[PDB]
Amino acid sequence: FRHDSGYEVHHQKLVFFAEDVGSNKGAIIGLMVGGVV
Amino acid sequence: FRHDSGYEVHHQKLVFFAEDVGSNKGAIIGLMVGGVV
Amino acid sequence: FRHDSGYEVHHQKLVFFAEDVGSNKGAIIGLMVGGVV
Amino acid sequence: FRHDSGYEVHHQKLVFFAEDVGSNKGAIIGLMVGGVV
Amino acid sequence: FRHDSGYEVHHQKLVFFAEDVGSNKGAIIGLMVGGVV
Amino acid sequence: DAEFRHDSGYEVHHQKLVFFAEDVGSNKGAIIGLMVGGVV
Amino acid sequence: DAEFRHDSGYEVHHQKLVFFAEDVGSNKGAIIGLMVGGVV
Amino acid sequence: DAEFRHDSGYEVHHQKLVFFAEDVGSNKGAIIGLMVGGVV
Amino acid sequence: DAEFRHDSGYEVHHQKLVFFAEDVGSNKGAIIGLMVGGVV
Amino acid sequence: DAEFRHDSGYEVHHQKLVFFAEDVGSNKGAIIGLMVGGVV
Repeated sequence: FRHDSGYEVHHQKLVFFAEDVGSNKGAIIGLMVGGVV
Repeated sequence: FRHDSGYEVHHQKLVFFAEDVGSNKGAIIGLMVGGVV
Repeated sequence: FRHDSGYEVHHQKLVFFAEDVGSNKGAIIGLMVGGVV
Repeated sequence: FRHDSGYEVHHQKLVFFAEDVGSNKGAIIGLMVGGVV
Repeated sequence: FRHDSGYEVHHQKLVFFAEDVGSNKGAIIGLMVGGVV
Repeated sequence: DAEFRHDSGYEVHHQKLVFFAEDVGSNKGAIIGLMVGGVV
Repeated sequence: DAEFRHDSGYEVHHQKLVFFAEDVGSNKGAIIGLMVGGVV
Repeated sequence: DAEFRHDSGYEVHHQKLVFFAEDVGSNKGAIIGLMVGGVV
Repeated sequence: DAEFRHDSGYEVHHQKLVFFAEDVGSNKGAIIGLMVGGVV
Repeated sequence: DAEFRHDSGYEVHHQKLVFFAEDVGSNKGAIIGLMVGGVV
């Protein structure tokens, strides 16, 4: 009985919370997985 | 009985909290996974 | 019975909290995983 | 019974708290995992 | 029964707290894991 | 790792409550929104 | 690692409560929003 | 590592409460928002 | 390492409370927001 | 290392409270926001 697995990445938990009450703000990003702008 | 796994990264917990009451702010990022701008 | 795993990184807990009441601030970042700007 | 693991990094706990009431501040960073700017 | 692990870094606890009431401050960093600027 | 959390607003491992109410008296008048184990 | 947290607003390992109420008296009048184990 | 935290607003390992209330008297009048184990 | 923290606002390993209330008297009048183990 | 912290606002290893209240007297009038083990 061998698992025999060269790379294991069992879990990850990522929580992003962004809140903006912001006004009159302009910004170019190319990519935002989670962005508030 | 052998697990036999060359790389193991069992867990990670990442929590990002961003709050902005900010106004009149402009900024270019190329990438923000979690950004408030 | 052998686990036999060359690299082990069992856990990590990262908590980032950013709050900005800030106004009239402009800044270029290329990447912010968690940013408030 | 042998664990047999060449590198072990069992845990880490990182907590970053940034609060800014700051205004009229502009700064270029290239990367901020946790930044307030 | 042998653990047999060449490098062990069992734990670390890092807490960073940054608060800025600061205004009219501009600064370039390239990287801030935790920065307030 | 194993993390066990128990939250109880109120927990009792063991409890005994005894309430005894005797009324010997005619003509009491009362208004009660909620009476538990209550004698007028 | 194993982390155990118990939170209880109120915990009792063991409790005994005894309430005895005797009324010997005619003509009392009362208004009670909530009466538990209560004698008028 | 193993971390154990117990938080209890109120904890009792053991408690005994005895409340005895006797009324010998006619014509008392009362208003009580909450009466527990209470005799008018 | 093992870290044990107990926080209790109020802890009692053992407690005995005895409250005795006797009223011998007609015509008392009272307003009580909360009466526990209370005799008018 | 092992670190043990107990915090209790109030701790009692053992306590006995006895309250005795006798009223022999007609016509007392009172207003009490909270009466515990109290005789009017």
